[PDB]
Amino acid sequence: SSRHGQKGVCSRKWPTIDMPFSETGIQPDIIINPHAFPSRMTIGMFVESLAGKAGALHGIAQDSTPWIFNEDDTPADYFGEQLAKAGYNYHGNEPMYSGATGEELRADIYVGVVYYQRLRHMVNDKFQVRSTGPVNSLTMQPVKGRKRHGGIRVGEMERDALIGHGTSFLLQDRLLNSSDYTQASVCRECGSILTTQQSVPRIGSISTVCCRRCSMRFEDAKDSQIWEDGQGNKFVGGNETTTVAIPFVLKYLDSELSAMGIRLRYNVEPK
Amino acid sequence: TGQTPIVKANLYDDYGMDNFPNGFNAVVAVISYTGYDMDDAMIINKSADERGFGYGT
Amino acid sequence: MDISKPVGSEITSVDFGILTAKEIRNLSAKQITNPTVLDNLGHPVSGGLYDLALGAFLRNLCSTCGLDEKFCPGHQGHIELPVPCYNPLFFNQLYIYLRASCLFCHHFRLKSVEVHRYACKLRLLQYGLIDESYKLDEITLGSSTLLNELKSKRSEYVDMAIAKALSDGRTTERGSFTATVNDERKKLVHEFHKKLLSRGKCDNCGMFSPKFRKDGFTKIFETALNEKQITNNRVKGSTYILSTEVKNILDTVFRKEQCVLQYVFHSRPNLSRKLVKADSFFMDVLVVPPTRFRLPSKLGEEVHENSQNQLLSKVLTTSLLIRDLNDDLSKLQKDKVSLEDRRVIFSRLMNAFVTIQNDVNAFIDSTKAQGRVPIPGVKQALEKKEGLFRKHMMGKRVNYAARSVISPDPNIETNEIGVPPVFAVKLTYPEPVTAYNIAELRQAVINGPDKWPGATQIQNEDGSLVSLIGMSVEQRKALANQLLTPSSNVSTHTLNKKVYRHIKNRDVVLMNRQPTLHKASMMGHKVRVLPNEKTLRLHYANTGAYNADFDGDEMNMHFPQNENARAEALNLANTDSQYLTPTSGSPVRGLIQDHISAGVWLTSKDSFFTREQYQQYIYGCIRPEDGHTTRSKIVTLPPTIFKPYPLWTGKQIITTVLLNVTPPDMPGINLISKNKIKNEYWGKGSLENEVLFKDGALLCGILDKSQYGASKYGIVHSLHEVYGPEVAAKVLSVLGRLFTNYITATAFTCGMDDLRLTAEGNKWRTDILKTSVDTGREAAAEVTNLDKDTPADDPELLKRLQEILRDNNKSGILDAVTSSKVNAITSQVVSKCVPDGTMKKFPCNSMQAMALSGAKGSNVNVSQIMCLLGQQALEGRRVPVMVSGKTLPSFKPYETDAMAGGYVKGRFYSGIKPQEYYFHCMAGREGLIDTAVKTSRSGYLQRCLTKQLEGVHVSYDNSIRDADGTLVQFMYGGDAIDITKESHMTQFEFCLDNYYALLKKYNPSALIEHLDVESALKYSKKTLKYRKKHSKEPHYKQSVKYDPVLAKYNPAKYLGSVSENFQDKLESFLDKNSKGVNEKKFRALMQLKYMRSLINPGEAVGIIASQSVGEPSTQMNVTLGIPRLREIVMTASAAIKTPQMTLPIWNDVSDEQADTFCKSISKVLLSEVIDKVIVTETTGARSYVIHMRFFDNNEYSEEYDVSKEELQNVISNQFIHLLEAAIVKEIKKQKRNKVQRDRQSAIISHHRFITKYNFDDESGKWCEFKLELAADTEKLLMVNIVEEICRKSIIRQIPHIDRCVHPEPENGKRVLVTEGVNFQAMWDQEAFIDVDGITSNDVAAVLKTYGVEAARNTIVNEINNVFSRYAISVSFRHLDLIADMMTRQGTYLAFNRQGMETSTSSFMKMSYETTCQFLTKAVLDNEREQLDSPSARIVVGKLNNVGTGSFDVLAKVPNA
Amino acid sequence: GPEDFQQHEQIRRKTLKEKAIPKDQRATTPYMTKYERARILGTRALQISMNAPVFVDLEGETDPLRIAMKELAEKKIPLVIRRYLPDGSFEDWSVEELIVD
Amino acid sequence: IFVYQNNITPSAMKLVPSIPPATIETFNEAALVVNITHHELVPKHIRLSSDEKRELLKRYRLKESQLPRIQRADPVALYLGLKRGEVVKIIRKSETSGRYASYRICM
DNA sequence: CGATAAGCAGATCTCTCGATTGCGTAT
RNA sequence: AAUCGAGAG
Ligand SMILES: [Mg+2]
Ligand SMILES: [Zn+2]
Ligand SMILES: [Zn+2]
Ligand SMILES: [Zn+2]
Repeated sequence: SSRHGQKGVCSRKWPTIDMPFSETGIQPDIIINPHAFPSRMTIGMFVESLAGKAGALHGIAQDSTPWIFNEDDTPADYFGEQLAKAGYNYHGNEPMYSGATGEELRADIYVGVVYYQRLRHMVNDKFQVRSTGPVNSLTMQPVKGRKRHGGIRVGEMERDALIGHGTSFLLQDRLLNSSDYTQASVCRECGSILTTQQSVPRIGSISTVCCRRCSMRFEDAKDSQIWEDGQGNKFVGGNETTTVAIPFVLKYLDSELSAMGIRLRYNVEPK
Repeated sequence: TGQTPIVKANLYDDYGMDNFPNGFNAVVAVISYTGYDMDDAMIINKSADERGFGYGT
Repeated sequence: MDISKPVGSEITSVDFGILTAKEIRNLSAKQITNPTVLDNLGHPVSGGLYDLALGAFLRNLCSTCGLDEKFCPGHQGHIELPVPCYNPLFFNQLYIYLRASCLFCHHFRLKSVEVHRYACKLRLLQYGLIDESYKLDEITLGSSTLLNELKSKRSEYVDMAIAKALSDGRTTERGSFTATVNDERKKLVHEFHKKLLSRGKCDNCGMFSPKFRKDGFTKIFETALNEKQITNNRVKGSTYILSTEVKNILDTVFRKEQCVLQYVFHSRPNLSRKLVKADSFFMDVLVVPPTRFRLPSKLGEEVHENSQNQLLSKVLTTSLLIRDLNDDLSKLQKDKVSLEDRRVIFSRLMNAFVTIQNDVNAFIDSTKAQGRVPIPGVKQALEKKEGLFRKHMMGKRVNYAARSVISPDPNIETNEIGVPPVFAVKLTYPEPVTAYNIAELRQAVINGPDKWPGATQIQNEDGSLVSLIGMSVEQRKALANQLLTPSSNVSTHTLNKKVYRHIKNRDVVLMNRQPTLHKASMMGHKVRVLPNEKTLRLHYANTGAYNADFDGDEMNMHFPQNENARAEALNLANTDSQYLTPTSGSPVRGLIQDHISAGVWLTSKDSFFTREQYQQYIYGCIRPEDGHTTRSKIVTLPPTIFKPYPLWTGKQIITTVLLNVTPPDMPGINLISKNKIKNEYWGKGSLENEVLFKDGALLCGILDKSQYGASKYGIVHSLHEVYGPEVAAKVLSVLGRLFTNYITATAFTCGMDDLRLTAEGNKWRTDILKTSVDTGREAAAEVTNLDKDTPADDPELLKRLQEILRDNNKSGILDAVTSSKVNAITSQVVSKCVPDGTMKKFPCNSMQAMALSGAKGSNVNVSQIMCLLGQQALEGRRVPVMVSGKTLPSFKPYETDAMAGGYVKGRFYSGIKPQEYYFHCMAGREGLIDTAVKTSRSGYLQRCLTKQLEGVHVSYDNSIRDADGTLVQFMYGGDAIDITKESHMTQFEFCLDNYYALLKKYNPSALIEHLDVESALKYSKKTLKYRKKHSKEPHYKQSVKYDPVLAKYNPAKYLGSVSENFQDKLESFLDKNSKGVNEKKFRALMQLKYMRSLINPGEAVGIIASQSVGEPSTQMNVTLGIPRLREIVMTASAAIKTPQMTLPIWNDVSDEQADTFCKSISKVLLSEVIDKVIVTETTGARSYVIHMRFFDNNEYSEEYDVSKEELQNVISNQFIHLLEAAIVKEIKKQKRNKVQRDRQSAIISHHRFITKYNFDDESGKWCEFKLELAADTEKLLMVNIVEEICRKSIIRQIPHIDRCVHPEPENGKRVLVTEGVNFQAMWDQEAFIDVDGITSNDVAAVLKTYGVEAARNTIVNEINNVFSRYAISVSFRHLDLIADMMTRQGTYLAFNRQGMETSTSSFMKMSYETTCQFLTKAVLDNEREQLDSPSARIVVGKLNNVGTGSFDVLAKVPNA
Repeated sequence: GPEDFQQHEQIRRKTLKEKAIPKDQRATTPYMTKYERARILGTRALQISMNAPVFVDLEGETDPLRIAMKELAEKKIPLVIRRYLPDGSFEDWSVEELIVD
Repeated sequence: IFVYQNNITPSAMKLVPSIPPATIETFNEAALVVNITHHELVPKHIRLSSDEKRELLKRYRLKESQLPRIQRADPVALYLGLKRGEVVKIIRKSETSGRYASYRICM
């Protein structure tokens, strides 16, 4: 940035041969577009380029404290006279040549010296890319923060933007397929997310998925539909369980509702 | 490597700001030439960059 | 999501219900008893909260399932509350039901027959029987035996109705639930509960039951019966209640009234047949979530315990305390002990009961606790923005996304993104290996995770994830060679390996810059991988859509992972499809500043190019090897000038650029338009303001911002229309490359020479500014009504200026008048000095050039830099003034100088003085504050609108409706045409000129075999003929013999099915001009264009409308702007801040009669006619003499239409009565000519303590009346009350109307606007007011008097004229859709929680706000939402219904 | 036991057959909507990526989405769009029966 | 159709709906002196017969409840004498597409 | 019953950093 | 994890 609020990021390191060069032989180290001025109206930067050129030519320092000039003694006139008395022109323009074609440019180019500050907002503190990494515990969504390798957030407005485009698979890929996609198990009989478990197998058998809610105890019920826990409590009951594709915050919401004493029944399509 | 401004207020010395340089005097061309600085961007000379222009740690 | 792991099942819908205590114990894994989680040595304690039965915990295998922490889902558990507790969610409804029954008969205090009536009505409302509920009220007209007959008849009628509705198909066994039946059910239940609350004695036993009081929660006290209550009780024949006893009371009541409670607690037919029970309202067995959901955090060494565990352990401590203390009561019952220590243990038991109830209350909700940081409860965990819905369902953190700063790149394609090499090695894509992929997937695997293009992982057939990160070249080569090996396992013979290849150049990416105000701020880009930096490179044309600049902005970059998301981003969300925004159909892309200022130079007449320069420019901007040409070989033009030597032109450069991008075997564009630079800027006789294209050759005018940019009907827009969006994207890219290579060859610059004036220019400027010396003094002399040319130091002028300073409104008048004068001076200076006073002139003057050209800036900026900054305006006034009348320490008090008021004569070229600098800083600070306030206030409107509109879309019936089927509109805007395709429908000259290209693109020949061409056209001709015969009649008198064609024929299937506006305009065009394109083929092409310009089924029109009403609201006596939008759509306030009625005047009423009517209608208070009032208190018992001095009759009888008689009547009737009422209330607060004679006698007799009365009946000048008080009375001011009474007493006022002002007529018609709304008051004034055209501002009032549709019209008009003052063009389709959503139930529903209650999907409202309340109401009614709104599917994880979810996809397998 | 399933299957098939709109009277747009085109391309690309048979000449191409676009150009996509009316009734248009744009 | 000059007592208001199938409607001499259907904002409402009402419902595959609703107490509904359950056709003059037919249901 | 004067409730983009997080007490 | 403070668009 200059000392006139003309902030901007560095867009390219232009090679010096491709930089435009002047009749003096010098190539500017900063290029600022002329379109930054008409709306911002920072004429102080223009007069500072003028005065800086004049000062670097005459080996002097010019003061810029406000209200030393007026409308009868214009800084343009002052620094222009100083520039004319050194061999450069009144208006601070210089004949420059294109560094790519070598032809002289269509008009004289406004050059000068202005004081430039380098701000602390580097790009090395701003870029972040995540493919996969650490996740939150109770949601299984990516963690927050650049310093922890955590994903960026697709909020409510981005969700509305995805709906507005009609891009349904885009919204699915953002909010489900790449955030907290889990292939959970749902009891087809009772429609509860988290009342099921893997059974502890016997020797040479295979573990199965079984519902706790939809199973009665083997003791209370006076070889295929009998399953065991780690504690050994035998069960004979609900094996009508399937697999769905849900988020994980859905399961956490189910637990937070169960804590409230509210049940959610999820009806699966094929029964 | 900071520098003192060529164009400075009289109060730049009164507060001794030269003890704490804040920037560098740069040769600035107000020119639409590159195509890579239109909205608010700006272009820095590659050779000046390699000569220590605007370096910091 | 892995595409190689399909899921067979799918959650169709969800149903809310109560978790009963029996099933909780049935499914549980362990009961939690000891309030300790961990013993010494850091291990879980059996029976504690971290029990191994609740799930694995820190390397301990779960004891329920036997799996480690990664593979253990968690397991539920419970704790046993010794005493039932009130469920804090259901406390209000349980309390309502408790205080509605009778404790003796265990029924409600309401009549049993009325309870049966409500049960029948709700059973009807459970089905599609919305009107039978009102046809059941007639059964009354047609004691116990009579009541039994009545109830039998009602049951018979209900059963008959439901059977008929089921048998004829109007309802199924699962009921018909919609928004209107939900509204009716809610109203019926609300009135049912109110009727239960409005009882004092039971109708079936007459025995009074004790009242109840509510201190909050966790407690309930019953007031004991009064003496009079027990008096009636015996003839008929503070206390703290217990949780078990209230459970028993409500259990008895529910057991008795199950019949009505089944239809109160079920909004659908209760096919389960399970009983409704009171214990559901009671928590007796809390459920503990699994250890997985209650794990403890470990932030280095700080390892706190879970807050939920803390609350559960507090509950457990109280439970063990009350259990142990319960054993003590066993000792004082078997053993005969004196009731003292029994009293002590009983008080401690009551304390334990209340403490455990408060513990459960705090575990569920923080606010329902007691005590005066707090640990949030479950309700607090989901309630708000930082809750769980809005932070983890509606929004989520995502994988395969990236974020970085953006930098510009004009050498990147306009539909592309510049991806740094650092992202390109971290982002991957799963690629199943085929026989056509192995060529490059093998190379990616060999390249590995570092050399782009490479691969980071290999996913085997059996799901193994082999990572290539730590491997060597030979290992990667072996893995790449065994890539496509045939599968040996049978279970995976259908699968192939997946390579997580790096993101290449053929991939597509999703880009987004926050805040996302509209869908154009999230587009698809084709990734182009660059070698150097770590920022994302963006073309300049995307900056308009993203609102992005390269000064520090960063934006997100999402990488879709499956082919469906790829295809959506490439075809639906791609950036070349977003050329026009749906807000108004205007273009949003185009080159911005340097390219515009370069085109002005390159396309002027002064630009000539040799053969070398011409060919170099063309090749540089085209480069045919990258697919830019349509001829595989560059085609040039002959030079404009042949001798002396061959010279081309820049317009020829444009012509050959078009010739090379525009496809061959298609004509060139024929566009006639303008640009921003007037002909007078180029000299005499110029015609460069008139852009002209003919066969694709630029022959006149200069290309500008009006041509390429965000401008309508320019060259790029016309190319878009004629060649599709892809060709316009190519043209944007090619033009960007052309004007960039041109800008390096012939640079562009600005400097101090561009900012200067001539000597004559400065002379004119100073001469006109000298005229501004006396403007302030004249403005002050005329506002103060003083004689003009009075000196600035006149004592009277200074006094009047001081009065004006004290009085805000007078100060505003002075400020506005002087602002107008100084603005006139500024305008004179600017017109005299620009451009005629500038030494360097356009096009050499670059400042003026880019201000005129639209590259950057404006005439105001150029004027302030070169001529004058002008008056500085704070809000809408001049600079603030001190209390001494000084506006700054420099200026003397009450100085009539324009510079003192903020009028700065300085410019930014010569610099501004100190005081001017101060005023300019004031204005700049005000602007910087206002921008922050505006951006803060914009977004809530859009959020609230989009929450409700997010589901409405276009269905294949071409009607738009919500996802629950509720039809909102039968046509989209009444015409079904897309706003993004509407731009050139009416551009008939353009379409006629480009007929052949349009025909080539539309191709009617291949679109005829699936069309019907005759019926729609015949019906359109018939309807047009009938309308021509009948379109000179009032809208009500006309008949509907022939409906509009769109109502009958599908416009997307019957050619000719078009709107009446479009058809009328097309026929008027074909009539007024005749032109070898046949007049028949042109109509055929326009009809086919209308057919192809229709909005597709599945379009998220609700989202689009909400976005296009909210996003433009960032650029923002009667309320205006965003506050008005809040009044209209957010609040739907019946109490509008500034109600108004527009009253048309009959053409035969003159201005004097108009003013007479205005004064007759406008109200006059008594205070507006009285000069002063004199109160002469005397203690000679204490008396007052109130003398009311009026304005002269010749003053007030003229100004207010008030007479002596009317005034005297008002004072005799209303004023003295109000005065005496105020006096007696004040005393109560303190106790803590015979005609004149007869009038005085009557006033004394009627009034309380008046003793004299005389009114000036001969001059209307005064009114003196005595008033005598007592001797106990304390002193009263008797002037403040008199002033208050005199203000609050009216003279002649029509209700709800304050003033009626006759403004200046505008657009011909003469109007008459009042400061209030009273429709029936002016319904009488037929003479002066055309009552048929009385249009108002209050939407609620017109809904009351005129109906729903007039309310809808005024909604559209009021929501539109807010955008009219801000000059923001919003199509009427958005406003119409919003109006029809707001009036869908026949009332004025707002977009908020109260205006959305009657909706079928509960997840939508729960995500919106008050999640607790909407969940309680969802579970009490056993609502079963079918997962239709977009919010519900996002909650559950189903593909949405809008857009690409509007249909399904089936595969045509060959063999059965 | 099983007969309960037989009844449920009969009811499901009957409701499906009642919801289907016969070909002779489908009143939806002859043109393929942009959403349908995008999803046909995406689904066909997925199927090709998962080693389905392909009905076009691969010009040495590797992008599944490009192969699907080629199939759509030559009208060789064996898919069917099932357009859903608001009441749950549906029509069935084959890909080759629709006109793009 | 019954009207009343100033007010109608509550005592006489409980018999108007008390004798079905005959319908009794109430009005005031005031608040009627202007025909609201003549107001330019109020569109043309035409009561739809059940024969074409079933045709509309079968064309759009609708329930009665899924239509836009007009209140039974809406002034135009009182004017038309709209019983509950019968739909009204509204010819709306649109700024964009001229005349298009909308439908509401009384309910 | 009812019409205000009054009381109570829930609302009012994304991203990066650093610094601190609890006092008295009874044994 | 909160709270406070500093920032960026
Ligand atoms: Mg920005
Ligand atoms: Zn189950
Ligand atoms: Zn487990
Ligand atoms: Zn009773």
